[PDB]
Amino acid sequence: SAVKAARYGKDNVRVYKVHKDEKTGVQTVYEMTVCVLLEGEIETSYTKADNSVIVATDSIKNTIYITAKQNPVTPPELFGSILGTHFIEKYNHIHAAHVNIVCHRWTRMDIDGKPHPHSFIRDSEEKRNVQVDVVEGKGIDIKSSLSGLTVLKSTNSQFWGFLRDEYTTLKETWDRILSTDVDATWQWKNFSGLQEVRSHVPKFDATWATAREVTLKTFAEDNSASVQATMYKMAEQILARQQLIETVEYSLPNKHYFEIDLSWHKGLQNTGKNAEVFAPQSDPNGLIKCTVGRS
Amino acid sequence: SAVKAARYGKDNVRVYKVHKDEKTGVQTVYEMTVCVLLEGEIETSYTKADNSVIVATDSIKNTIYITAKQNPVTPPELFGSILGTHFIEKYNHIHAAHVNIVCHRWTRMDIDGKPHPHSFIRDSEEKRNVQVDVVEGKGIDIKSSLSGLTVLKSTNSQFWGFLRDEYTTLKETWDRILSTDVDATWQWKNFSGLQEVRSHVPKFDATWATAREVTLKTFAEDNSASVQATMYKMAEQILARQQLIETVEYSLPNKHYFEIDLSWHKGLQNTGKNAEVFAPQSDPNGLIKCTVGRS
Amino acid sequence: SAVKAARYGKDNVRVYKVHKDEKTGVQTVYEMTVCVLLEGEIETSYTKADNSVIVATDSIKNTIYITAKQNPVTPPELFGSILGTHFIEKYNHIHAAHVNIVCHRWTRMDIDGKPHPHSFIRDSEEKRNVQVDVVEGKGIDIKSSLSGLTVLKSTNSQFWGFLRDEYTTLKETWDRILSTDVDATWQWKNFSGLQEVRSHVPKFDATWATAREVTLKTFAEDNSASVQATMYKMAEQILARQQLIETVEYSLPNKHYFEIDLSWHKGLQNTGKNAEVFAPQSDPNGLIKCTVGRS
Amino acid sequence: SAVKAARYGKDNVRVYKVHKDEKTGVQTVYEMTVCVLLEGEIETSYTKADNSVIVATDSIKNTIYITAKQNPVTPPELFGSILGTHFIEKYNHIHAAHVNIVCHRWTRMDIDGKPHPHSFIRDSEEKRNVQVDVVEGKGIDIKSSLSGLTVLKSTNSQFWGFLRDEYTTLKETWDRILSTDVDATWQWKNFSGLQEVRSHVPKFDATWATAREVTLKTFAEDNSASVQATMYKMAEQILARQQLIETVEYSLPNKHYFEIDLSWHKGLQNTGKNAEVFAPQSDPNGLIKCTVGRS
Ligand SMILES: O=c1[nH]c(=O)c2nn[nH]c2[nH]1
Ligand SMILES: O=c1[nH]c(=O)c2nn[nH]c2[nH]1
Ligand SMILES: O=c1[nH]c(=O)c2nn[nH]c2[nH]1
Ligand SMILES: O=c1[nH]c(=O)c2nn[nH]c2[nH]1
Ligand code: NA
Ligand code: NA
Ligand code: NA
Ligand code: NA
Ligand SMILES: [Xe]
Ligand SMILES: [Xe]
Ligand SMILES: [Xe]
Ligand SMILES: [Xe]
Repeated sequence: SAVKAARYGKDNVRVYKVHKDEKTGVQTVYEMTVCVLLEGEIETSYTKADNSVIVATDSIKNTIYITAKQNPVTPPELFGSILGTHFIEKYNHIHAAHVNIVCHRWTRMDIDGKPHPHSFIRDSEEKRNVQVDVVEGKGIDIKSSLSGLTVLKSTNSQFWGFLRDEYTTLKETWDRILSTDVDATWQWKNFSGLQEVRSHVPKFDATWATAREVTLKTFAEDNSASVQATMYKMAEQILARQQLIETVEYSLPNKHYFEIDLSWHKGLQNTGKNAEVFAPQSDPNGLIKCTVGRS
Repeated sequence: SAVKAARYGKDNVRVYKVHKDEKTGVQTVYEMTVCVLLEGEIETSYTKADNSVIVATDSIKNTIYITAKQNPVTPPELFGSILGTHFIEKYNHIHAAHVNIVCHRWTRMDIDGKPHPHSFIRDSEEKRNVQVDVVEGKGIDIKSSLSGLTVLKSTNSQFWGFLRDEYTTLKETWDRILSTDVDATWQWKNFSGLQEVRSHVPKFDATWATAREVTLKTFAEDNSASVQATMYKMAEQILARQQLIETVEYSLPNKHYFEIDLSWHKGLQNTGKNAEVFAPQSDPNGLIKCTVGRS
Repeated sequence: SAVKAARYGKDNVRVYKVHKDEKTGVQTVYEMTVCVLLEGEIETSYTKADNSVIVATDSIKNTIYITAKQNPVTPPELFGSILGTHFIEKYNHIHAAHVNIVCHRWTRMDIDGKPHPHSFIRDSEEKRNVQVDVVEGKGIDIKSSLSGLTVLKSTNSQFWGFLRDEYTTLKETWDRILSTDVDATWQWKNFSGLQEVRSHVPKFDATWATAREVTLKTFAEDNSASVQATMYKMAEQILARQQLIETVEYSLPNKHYFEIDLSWHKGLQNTGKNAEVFAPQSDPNGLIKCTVGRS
Repeated sequence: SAVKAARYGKDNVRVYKVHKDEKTGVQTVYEMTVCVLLEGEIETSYTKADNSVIVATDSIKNTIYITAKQNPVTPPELFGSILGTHFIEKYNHIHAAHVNIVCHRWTRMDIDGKPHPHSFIRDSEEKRNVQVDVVEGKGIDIKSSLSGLTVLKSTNSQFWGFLRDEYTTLKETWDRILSTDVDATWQWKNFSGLQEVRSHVPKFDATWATAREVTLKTFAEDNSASVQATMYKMAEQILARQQLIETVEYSLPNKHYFEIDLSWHKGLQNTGKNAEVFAPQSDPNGLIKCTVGRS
C-alpha cells in the first residue's frame, strides 16, 4: 500500500477581531470560522509514525490567532491568502495550504436613525465564504461565495413544456411560488502570489456586493421559465461585470410549496387562481446546479 | 393507576398564506409553524382503547388549514385565539386548546430603492411567537414572544463586585464583550373570549414592535453592570408602555468571548487594553432569567 | 415594577470523568452535560446593580468540575443531589438549586467477543437525564428520564373508531406502521435530603433499566389500538414495579409513514395489503402526552 | 458565456420498504434517503428556456419509488446501480446519473433474548452510504462508506516528537484520550455495467462489515502514535482483505478532551497521572485525512 493523498489541519477555529478608531470612537467587529489544511512531504507520519514532519494542529490554531493579530482580516480573500502563504513559506516540507473561511454577519445597529458606535446585530444566517488554495510554485487560487441567502417570490414563476412520459404526474403551471437558498461561487483567475492578490484588494468586496445585487434583482424581476433559466441569467451578468472571474457556479434547492385542495370541505376553493393557503414541504427538494464560464 | 393529565394534537404544521391586492398588484406572504394540543374528557382513549373521544390529529391538521383559509392569520395572537376557540366550541368534550405559533420572517425586498410587489427575503432567523391557551369558562391566556435575536456589543459592559470565595477564578472587569440571544415573553391580562381579543387587535403588533425597540435600544445604550441589571431595565420599560401586559420574562444566554494571551509569542500584546483578537466560546454559557411584574 | 421570579447559572457544561481500576486495568468513562441554575435573595443584582449577591456563573462552572472530582458521578440522581445541596448549604442567601444533567452513552466495545478495557462506542443518541430541584427546607425533588429512543414497528398497530365529522379525511386502518421517539419521565417521591437519596442509590439504575425494558417490550408486544392506549400500558407497568415513583409521564411523537399510490403507473399495486414502499413524513407529526399517577 | 457543467435532480427523497416473509411471519425494514442528479444534453434549458430536455425533478422522485417497488433495495450498491442505469438507458439525451444513498439503521429488537418479528430500534446515527456514478459508455463507479461512527479510548494514545518552533505551545504526551467520528470510504474498481455489479453482489455487505470490524479493532488495539499512524493501519488492512477495492479514504476529526488544572483549589490534583475530570471541547478540532491505494 501507498499514500496517494494526505492533508491534515485544524477545523472550526472561531475568531473575533475588533478594530477601534481612537479618533471617532467607532468600533467595527469581524467574526469568522476558519479551517486550515496542509499538504506536503508528510507521508512518513502515516507510514512510519514519524511525527517530526507534523506541524501540530494545535500550532496551526495558534498561527491563525497570531496572523489575525498582525494583519487585516478583511477582505477574507486577502486574509486567507496571507494565512496560506505563511505555511508554505515557513515550512520547507509543506507545499500546499488550503484555507476555508466563513464570515458571520455582525451588522451595525441603527438606534433612533443613527449608526451606533459599538453595537451589532446578526441580521440573518447568510454567510460570505472564501476557499483559498496556496500551492508552492503554482500561485493562489481563490473561490469566493455567498451562501444561506433564502428568498421567495409568490408569483411570476412558471414551469411548463417539460418532458412527459409514463413516469410523469407533475402538472404544467403558469403561476407558482419559487423559493430557494442561494449558494453562489465565483472563481478568480489564478494569482501569482500575495503581491498580485494585494493589487486587487478593492475588487473583492465590490464583486461580492455585485454578485449579491445581481442575484437579488434577477430573481425579483425575471418572469422565470425555470430555475435553470433564471440562474443562468444571474451567472451571465456576474461574468459580464468582473473580468477577473473565470467561472460562476450556482447551486439552488427548489423548496416546494404545495397547493392544498380543500374542496372536500363545504366546496371550499383553494386551488389555481383561488389558491391562498399552501403547505411548505420540508423534503424532498429539487436541486439545480450550473457552472458558467467564458466562451 | 389513573390519568392525572393528558393532552394530544398535531405539531410542526407548516402553513403559508398569500394575500393579493387586486388593485395595487401587491402581494404579502405569511409563513408559520403551528402546534395545537387539546385537553378534555379523553381519558378513556388511554385507559379503555375508546377512540370515539379522539378528534384525529390528522383532522386537527385539516382544521388549521381551513381556519387559515377563512380568517386573517395576522396578528398571530388573533389567529391563535380563533383557532383555539374553534375546538372548545365545536367539540362538547374538549375543554382546553393550547396553540403555539412560530412566525417566520419574509421581508419584502427593496430593488433599486423601491419595495418589490411579490419578492421576499428571510432576513434572520429571529421569530415572533405566540402561545394561546383557550380554556372553557376561563377565557383566553396569551403569551407573546420574540426569540432568536442575536446581538453583540464590543465595549460598555462591565462585571465587577461579585462574590469571591475559594471557588472563584474569574477576574473583575471594567470593559468586556457582551453578546446574547434574546428570548423575551410578555404575558397579556386574561381575555374573556374572542370578542375581547378582537377589541385589542391593534395593540398586538404595536407591543411586539415596542418590545423589540426597547430591547435593542437599552442593550445598545446601557453601560451594563451585568446582564441581570440590563435585562431588568428592558422589562421595566415594556411594562411602563403597555398597561395590558401583566409580566415580562427575559431568558438570556451570556455567550462568552475570551481574551487570548499571545505574550508567549515574541511578547505579542493581546490582553486588557491591547485585546484585539478573541476566541468565541461555543460552550459553556451563562444563562440568566428574570420575570418582572407590577408592584 | 418588581422581580417576581429570577434564576441564573451556567448551562452546557460538558464533563468527562474516567475511573481506573488499578487491579484489573479496566477503565470506565462517564460523559455528561450539566446545567445549574440558582435562586435566592438575588433581586438586588437586577434592581440595584448589586453584584455582591452573585455567585459568578464562572464559579458555578468551577464548582461542577470540583464536585465531579471529589464525588461519584453515577447514578446521576445522586450526583445532581450532591451538586444542588452544595449551593444551598454553602451560600446563605441561595435557597434553591436546579440541576439538569444529560448523560451521553459511551458503551464498552466488544472486540473478538470480549469486553475491551478502555475502548468505547457511542451506540445511539439515546440519553438518560435527571432534573434535581433542591429547595432549602423542602427537600429534594428528582425527575429521571430517558429520551431519544427511536423505535418502529411495521405491523400490529391499528387506528379505527375515532370521531368523524366534516373536518375528517383520515381513513380507518387495521394495519399501519407505528414509529416514535420516546421521552419518558418518572418522578420520585420527595426526599428529605441527601441522606435519604443515598439510602435509595441502588434503585436509580434499576428503575431506569426497568423503565427502558417495559417501554421496549410493551411497544413490541402490544397490538396497539392507538398511541394513547399503548403508552398508558407502559406507564401502568412502571408504577407497579417501583413504589417510590409517584408519576410517569410519556411524550410521544407519532412519526407518519404514508402509503404511495403507484396505480397511475402501469396499474402498479402498492396500497393496503400490497403496500411495500412508503414515504416517511418529516412533518407534521402527531404529539401525544399523558401523565399517569396512583389512584 | 457558456455552460461548462450542469446537473440537476431531486435531493432528500426519503424511502421506506418492508419485506414480509409469508412463511415465517418475519418482516424486515429498510429506510434510506436518496439523491439523484442527472447530466446530459440539457444546456438549452439554461440558455434558451427550452424545458423539453428536462425530465422533471418530480418525475425523478416518482422513478425512485417505482424502482424501489420493483427491485431489491439491498445492498445499496446494487440499488444505486439499477437506479442510475435506468436514467441513462431510458432517456437518449441523459448521459450520466449520480446517485447518493444514505441508509438509516433499523435494528431488529431482542425481546426476552429472542429476535422480534416486526419491531426495530434505531441503534445510533451511524450510516452506511453509497455514491454511484453511472456514465454512458464508461461503466459504473461506486464509492461505499460508513459515517457517524463515534468512538473514544481513554488511554493507549500518545503524541510526541512533533515539530516545535516559535508557534508551538502543545506539550508532548505519552497518555491521552483519543476520540473521533469515523468517516471511511472505499472505492471499487470500475464495473462495466449492471451485469458485472450483479456478479459481485455478495461482496458489498461483506466488505462493509470488514471495513467496520477492521476500524473498530485497530482503534481499540493500536497503541497509537498519532491519528495519522493509526488510520493508515486501518486502510492497509482493508486493502489487503478485498482485492476489488482500489482506494480507501479516511477523514477523522480529533475531538479534544482537555485536562482541567484544579490546583488553585485546595491543591487538588487533576493533571497528568492524577487526571480524572476532563473538559470535552466542542471546537476547534483537528481534521486528519488520508487516501491509501495500491503500490
Ligand atoms: O494525532 C494527532 N495528530 C496531529 O496531527 C496532531 N496535532 N496536534 N495534536 C495531534 N494529534
Ligand atoms: O395513535 C393515534 N392517535 C391519535 O390520536 C391519532 N390521530 N390521528 N392518527 C392517530 N393515531
Ligand atoms: O453579567 C454577568 N452576570 C453574571 O451572573 C455572571 N457570572 N459570571 N459572569 C457574569 N456576567
Ligand atoms: O424550475 C424547475 N426546474 C426543474 O427542473 C423542475 N422539475 N420539476 N419542477 C421543476 N421546476
Ligand atoms: Na514550503
Ligand atoms: Na367544549
Ligand atoms: Na442557603
Ligand atoms: Na442516455
Ligand atoms: Xe476575525
Ligand atoms: Xe400562515
Ligand atoms: Xe461526568
Ligand atoms: Xe428503501
